[PDB]
Amino acid sequence: EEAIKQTLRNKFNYNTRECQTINPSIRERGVSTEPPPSDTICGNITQWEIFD
Amino acid sequence: MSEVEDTLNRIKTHKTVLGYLIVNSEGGVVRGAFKDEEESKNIANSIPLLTKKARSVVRDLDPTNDLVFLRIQTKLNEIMVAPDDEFSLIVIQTKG
Repeated sequence: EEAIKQTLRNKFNYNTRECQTINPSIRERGVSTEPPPSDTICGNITQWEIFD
Repeated sequence: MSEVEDTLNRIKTHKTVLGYLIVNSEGGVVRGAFKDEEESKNIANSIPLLTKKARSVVRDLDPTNDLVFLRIQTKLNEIMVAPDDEFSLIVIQTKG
């Protein structure tokens, strides 16, 4: 009765497919964002320097 | 010439005058004829800033009208400055 079961499972009564999904490879990256440099400016304005 | 270099010699020799000092437009000493150097170095740095600050005073009120001659008067001393674009002449005269 054991052989008859093994005899019941065929190649054309139990095919055996393989299937995987396409997985992207993991990757570890660094990104440092530093804003534009900020420069001190000193200006004086007097009535003469405008007129000059 | 005898005429600038003589007149400058004449005002120095003149009685009750401590010394005449020429300042360059860039706050530099061309000629400095005082007794002690500390006073001459101090006058070379300090006074031409007062004259530039005092030029901006007369200029604000009327920007056509430029400084021709500045005279301060202290308790013991007088300080007289004749500014020009190329050079500035400074003197210290004790009050009579």
